[PDB]
Amino acid sequence: ASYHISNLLEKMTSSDKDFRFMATNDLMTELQKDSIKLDDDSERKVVKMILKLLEDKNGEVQNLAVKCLGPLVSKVKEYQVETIVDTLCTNMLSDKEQLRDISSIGLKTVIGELPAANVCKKITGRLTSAIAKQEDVSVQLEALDIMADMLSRQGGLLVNFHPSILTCLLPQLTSPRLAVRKRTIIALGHLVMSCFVDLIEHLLSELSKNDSMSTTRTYIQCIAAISRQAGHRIGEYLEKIIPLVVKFCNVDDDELREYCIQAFESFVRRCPKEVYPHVSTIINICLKYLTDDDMSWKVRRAAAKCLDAVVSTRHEMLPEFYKTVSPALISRFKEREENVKADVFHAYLSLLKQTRPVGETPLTMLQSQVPNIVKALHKQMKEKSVKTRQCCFNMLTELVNVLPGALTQHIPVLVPGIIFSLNDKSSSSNLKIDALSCLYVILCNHSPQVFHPHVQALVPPVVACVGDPFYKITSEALLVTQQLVKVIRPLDQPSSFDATPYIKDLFTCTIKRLKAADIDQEVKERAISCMGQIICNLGDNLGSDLPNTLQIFLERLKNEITRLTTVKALTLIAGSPLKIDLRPVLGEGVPILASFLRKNQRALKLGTLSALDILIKNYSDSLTAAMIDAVLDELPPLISESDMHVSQMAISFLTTLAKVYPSSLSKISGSILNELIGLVRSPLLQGGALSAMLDFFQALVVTGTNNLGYMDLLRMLTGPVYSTHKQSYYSIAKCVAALTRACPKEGPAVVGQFIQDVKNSRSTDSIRLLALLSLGEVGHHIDLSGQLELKSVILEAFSSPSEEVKSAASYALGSISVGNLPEYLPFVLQEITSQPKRQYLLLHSLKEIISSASVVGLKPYVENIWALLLKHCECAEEGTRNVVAECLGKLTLIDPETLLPRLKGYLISGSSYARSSVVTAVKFTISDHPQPIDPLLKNCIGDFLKTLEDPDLNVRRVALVTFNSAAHNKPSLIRDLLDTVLPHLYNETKVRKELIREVEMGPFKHTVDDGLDIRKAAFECMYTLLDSCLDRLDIFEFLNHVEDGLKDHYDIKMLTFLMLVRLSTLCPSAVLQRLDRLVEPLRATCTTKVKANSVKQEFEKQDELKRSAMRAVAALLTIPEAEKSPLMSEFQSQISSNPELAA
Amino acid sequence: YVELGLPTLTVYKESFESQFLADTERFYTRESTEFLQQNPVTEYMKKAEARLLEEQRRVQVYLHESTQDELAR
Repeated sequence: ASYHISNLLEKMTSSDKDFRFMATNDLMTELQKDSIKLDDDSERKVVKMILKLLEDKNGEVQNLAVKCLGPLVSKVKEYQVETIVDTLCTNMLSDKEQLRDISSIGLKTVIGELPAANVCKKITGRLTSAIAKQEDVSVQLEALDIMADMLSRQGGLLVNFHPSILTCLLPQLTSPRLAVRKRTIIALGHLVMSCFVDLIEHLLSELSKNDSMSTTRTYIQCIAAISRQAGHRIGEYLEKIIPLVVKFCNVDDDELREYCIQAFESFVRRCPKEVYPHVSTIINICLKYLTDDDMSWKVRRAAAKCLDAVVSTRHEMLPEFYKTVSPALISRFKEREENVKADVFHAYLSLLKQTRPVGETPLTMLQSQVPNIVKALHKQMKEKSVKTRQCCFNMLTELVNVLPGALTQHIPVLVPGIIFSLNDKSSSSNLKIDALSCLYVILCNHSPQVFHPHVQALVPPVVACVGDPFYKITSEALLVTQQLVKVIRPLDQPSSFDATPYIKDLFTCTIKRLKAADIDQEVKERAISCMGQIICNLGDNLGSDLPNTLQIFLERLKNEITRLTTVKALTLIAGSPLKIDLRPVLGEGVPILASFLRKNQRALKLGTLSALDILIKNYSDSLTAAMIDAVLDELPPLISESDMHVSQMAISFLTTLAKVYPSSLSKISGSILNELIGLVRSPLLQGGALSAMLDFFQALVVTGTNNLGYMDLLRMLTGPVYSTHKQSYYSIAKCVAALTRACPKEGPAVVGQFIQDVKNSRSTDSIRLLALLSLGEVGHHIDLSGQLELKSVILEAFSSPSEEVKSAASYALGSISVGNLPEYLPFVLQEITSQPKRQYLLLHSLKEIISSASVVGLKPYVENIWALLLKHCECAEEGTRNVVAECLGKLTLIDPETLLPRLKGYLISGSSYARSSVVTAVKFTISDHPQPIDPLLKNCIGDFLKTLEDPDLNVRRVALVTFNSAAHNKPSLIRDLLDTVLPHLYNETKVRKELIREVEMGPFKHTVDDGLDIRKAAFECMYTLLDSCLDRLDIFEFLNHVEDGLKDHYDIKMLTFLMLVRLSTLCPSAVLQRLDRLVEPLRATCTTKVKANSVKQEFEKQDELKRSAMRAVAALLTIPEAEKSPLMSEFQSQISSNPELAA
Repeated sequence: YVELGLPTLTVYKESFESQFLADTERFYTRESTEFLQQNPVTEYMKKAEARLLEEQRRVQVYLHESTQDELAR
């Protein structure tokens, strides 16, 4: 209320500090939290009181008033803001230093609080005269700092005041004080980002004209600063800056530092330039410039650092780097003080990083240059500085990582250095850690043979490193010990090394770490992994300690911390060439491992399932029933369609158990079988898991158990069908086929299925479809040639009212032919020509046979199939032509060397239908995964694309479709042929006025276009080219055609809008150069109106096109520097609705 | 399908949209399950991005705008 404000104002003059501090704090906290109904007179008194308190004699009150000044200006009338700014400005010029500091801090706080326009203009108007060359250095410093802060906070405004700011800032560059020069350089750098576009021209001209006079390093520093803070804008002046700087490279004065820095900044920021060799030579000659007393060392630092930008930014210059003196000088120059050596080593690390892959390859050159690096590192490994040794170890690690096996002959000289580094007392923890890491990396990426003679010299250091109070070094030593154990006794190769004398020590250093006794968790995990590896590799050499140490595995299984590590170690131990006796532990371990399946841990579930599988597979003579039902009690929960991997692992475990322990197969008749049956019909069931289930079924059928026979399984499988997804039918058919394959003596089953299929009465479509699928799957493997009544009923099933039965019969007709080609293939081949009313399904069956039959068995009939397909190439029906072309394409896959020339030779004089079929057939040959036909297709696609790109219309369409398919699937084939193909596509992307046939009826019109399809295919090809073939193309020749297609048919308009949206993100500069001609069609789209008396759907069809155009222009507006507004501010009532709908 | 059913999209949703969404869900679930088993997650990320871009292209080329919000969800 007013009374509270009045009493606070009255007490603010109590002459007592405690009263003056409490009232000000209350006022500040009230203003900070939604001050209520503050009358203008109250603002006046508050402002006056705060301004007077700013001059108080106690620092605390002044500081509190300064802090309160911030939240004050949040809610006050603008006039009080103006008068506060004016008062601060005039107090800034006061002689008193305390007043100057207080005013500067208050103005900085006000500027920081403000997000408004006139305040900044007045402040800038005052500071422009303040910064002028006067006799008060402190005032100049404060004004420069304030203007720099204001420019940094906001720069969008003050567009018209920028020339005055530049004019006042420019003379300050020659001030005798260097602090003034640095501050005005920072201010100019801040100002450059705000600006307008013209001011940079005057600034650059002023810098250029000042440089070609009595010069100072301040100008070079300013140039470097404004180039660092603004790179793209100053790019066009690269030609007018470098020669003048190079002219100053020969001055005896040590001013080369600034030149090296601005070169480094330019190379970091501005990539486009073509003066690399000259600057590289300058840097190389300046790197060896040496002649504490003499200041000649930061020049070397800058020269070495400048090469880092060249190495890292550029990737296509790697052969030029390797062949030149770029790495040679660095390898030679490795004897210098710590800082220069460190930065040179960092540059070489960057060079090695660039060498990593995405005649003389860079890897080959690096291998050839390895010996010099090895010699340099060996010479540098005797230094007493830990930093040099750390850098050498990092170099070794990077060199091993980039290419394995490089250090093959250099082991006998590199090992002494690592041993000396590890054994040195003055070495720090970091040096030991990185040396151990380098040793582990070298051991893991090299053959064990080279390390054998040094095995005697490598074990004591690692053993000593194990006994270290620092846990990180102990873990690194354990990791190195694992690789040492792997190397000394390999199991995948024969070795004659004797690792016996090193056994006990490797145990002694490990078993003590196995007994944790409140030790680090990572140490526990590493010790457990090393102990398990020791058991797996060197178990035979162990004596009586194995049974004692085997219980520690159970103890580490009991707790949750090391469950996964112990499970993995046990799995590794079980799956070893050396049969370790795990029987005493297995009895207790199996229930514990089984109990882990209840908790919801996917990784633990998979690990324990794998462990149980491997344990029951290796050890099957020591199993009891109790552990079996204990394990199987949790299986039904694990079998569900939600998790396919867990179900597959459970099926594999069940199959292994049935294989090794068929006795306990009577306990799966309950919930497990029901879950398996439910999973059989799951639509998501696919992949090897399905195969696994099949295997399981076979195994069960091999075993034989009550209520688990073949007939019972068939009844359970076919119950619901005989009493819904197609994949369920396919899975049931595959299961029935596998079960039939399990028992060869199952003849009556086929005849029963035949009776069910042929009996029309009391037979549903589902039963017939299932019978057809089962017969087809069964006949895929075993011969049915000795059984009659097959072909008749299959051909009868073709004439069915349901398309599912037709498809099933067509698929199953050729399925038996896979087993017996000579009897069935001629039959269908002759039936194709004999009966024309069913040749479609016969051709589909022939395609199925070609896809499924073995190549070696299909080779003799290749000529007959090719002759039949070529004779059927010219047909009146389109679907028959597509099927024939697809069959030809699939047949092309086998024996391509003989037949590809034959399709090659048909291009010379083939008819339009023949040429179209030839182009279509090669389309199906391209696959995403690599194929043996890839080089042949690469070599012969040239005429399929280039030579036949415009014979006729339909041929053009099929060629464009084939090109689109090739680009989508395997861009590598068309990667090198883009230059000779793109002009043809651009020709195809033009509208032709001879194929438009207008049909008019009264006042109505119906335009019919024939070459819409060709244009649409060309546009689809253009869109597909962006995915992988966008780098090597002229962007303008794409953008002009995009603009041309912007005014194309309605269907192509959406594709063009999508292309514009995609190009908004990719290469914004090219769109910027064409932002004026890419919007006029987009503006016409949002303005066009349709003629009245049209249907309602014709009213709404523009209502998505205009929305799409609105979205496209909104996406185009997202370019950072797309400030140009081509009459965009035209928002009447109707158009303005679209913005919010699009957003 | 948009024109029939007299914008009213009753026929379009009843006949085509629901079935298309169901098959899309099943196909994508199967593809993710089969891809995560062999190849690592780094390639799966790029495959998911490419599939999302392709679905956006399809829905903006030959599908109704009403399906844009649901399918992307």
